[PDB]
Amino acid sequence: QVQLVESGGGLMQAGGSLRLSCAVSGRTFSTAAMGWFRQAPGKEREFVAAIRWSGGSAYYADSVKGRFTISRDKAKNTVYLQMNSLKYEDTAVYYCAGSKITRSLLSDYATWPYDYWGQGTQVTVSSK
Amino acid sequence: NLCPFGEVFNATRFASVYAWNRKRISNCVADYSVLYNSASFSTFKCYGVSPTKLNDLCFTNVYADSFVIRGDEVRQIAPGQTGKIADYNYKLPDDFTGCVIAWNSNNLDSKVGGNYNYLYRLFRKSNLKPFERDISTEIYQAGSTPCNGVEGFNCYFPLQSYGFQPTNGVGYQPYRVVVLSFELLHAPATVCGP
Ligand SMILES: *[C@@H]1O[C@H](CO)[C@@H](O)[C@H](O)[C@H]1NC(C)=O
Repeated sequence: QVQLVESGGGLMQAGGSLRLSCAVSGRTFSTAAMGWFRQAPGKEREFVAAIRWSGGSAYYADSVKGRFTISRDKAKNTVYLQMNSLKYEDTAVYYCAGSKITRSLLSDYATWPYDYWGQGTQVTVSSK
Repeated sequence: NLCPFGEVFNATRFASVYAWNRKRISNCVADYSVLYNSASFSTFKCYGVSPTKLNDLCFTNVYADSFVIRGDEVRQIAPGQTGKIADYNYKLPDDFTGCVIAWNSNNLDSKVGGNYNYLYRLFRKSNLKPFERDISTEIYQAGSTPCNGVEGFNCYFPLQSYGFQPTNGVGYQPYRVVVLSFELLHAPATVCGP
């Protein structure tokens, strides 16, 4: 029924850029949100960014402010993560996620549950 | 020319309360006994009319408003009540002539893992007037700085999901609500009892 399909990512040098795409089939997220999460080895899966599907307002983890941008194209039913100024500690498996839940405060999407998940995409940040 | 109360009460799909539905009923025979004799209803409260006397009365129009709220909010669907639903979602007039009917819809409207498709308006600049409907999704300015359509500090999306799960307490179970408004104008009274 509902599929979140990630593309992009992989290897990039520190200070460089990557762009993740997540194409949604079988649903639109209307008044709720899509987001990105990441999981590094030994660590809990952590919130990166969320976007209100209808209005496009974004909410970011402090760790990626001024570096990562979440955006979406309604016509393509796709959400994006632009990852600039890459740091070694950005190395992780990145997941796109979709929420069923309309929350008034966009900051709630940092903690409320997501019912839909992409497959996971490895991002690796390398030296020189 | 039996009034289509079935289409209202037995609709597959019900509206979110902020986007409450209205059906105008006219030019038909109303059997109100189908409603007042039903064991299905947890709330059946009439104002300015007696439910058993309804089959004896004639009206110009009947309006049937319908939506879903949580069980502990059904008390707000009453003249003069206050709370998030009466204030920002669905407001009865002080001089209401009609009936408020509700029933537990946990079996249809709750899902394992949650049904979040029913919304309510959480924020609004002022209270609704009676029978006003607001379906806007403008970002709500909670502070002194304009939002310019961007959510953030004191700039909120105005709607929020109910989270209906079948294991919720009755107070947080979904209730389907029908409000019947009885209108008598200077015209032929087109909705009569048998
Ligand atoms: C709704 O359907 C049930 C089951 O068929 C029936 O008992 C009831 O009278 C119907 N309600 C109305 C108002 O017609």
